[PDB]
Amino acid sequence: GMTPQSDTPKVTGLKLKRKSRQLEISFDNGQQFTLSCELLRVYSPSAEVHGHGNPVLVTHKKNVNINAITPVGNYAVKLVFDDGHDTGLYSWKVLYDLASNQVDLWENYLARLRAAKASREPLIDMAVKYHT
Repeated sequence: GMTPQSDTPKVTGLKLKRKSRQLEISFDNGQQFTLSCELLRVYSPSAEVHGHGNPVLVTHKKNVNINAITPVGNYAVKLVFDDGHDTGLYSWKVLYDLASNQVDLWENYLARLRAAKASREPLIDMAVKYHT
């Protein structure tokens, strides 16, 4: 159906935790979350589509990290990857859309991986939940 008006909140905090390969976000509305650096790079806002499409089917990474944050257009950030990818872009919508679905859309990779015969690089996490 018709698209939204991009009335998303605007990010007013960004923090890292290389300890556990994660990144933290705050908005100016009284919300925060944390996302996996693995998820960030697989679930790019485009990859090898056409500019603006869904991303490709990707494997885990090994021990990705962030090396800098640099804003763009006052409304998005570059999140330069020490794994060797200093060129990507993150609009505020995208990061919330990941965060609010960071479970179902993660389960996606573990499933499609095996149906796809792709790789499985070293990826540990420690924040697992088991409800519903």
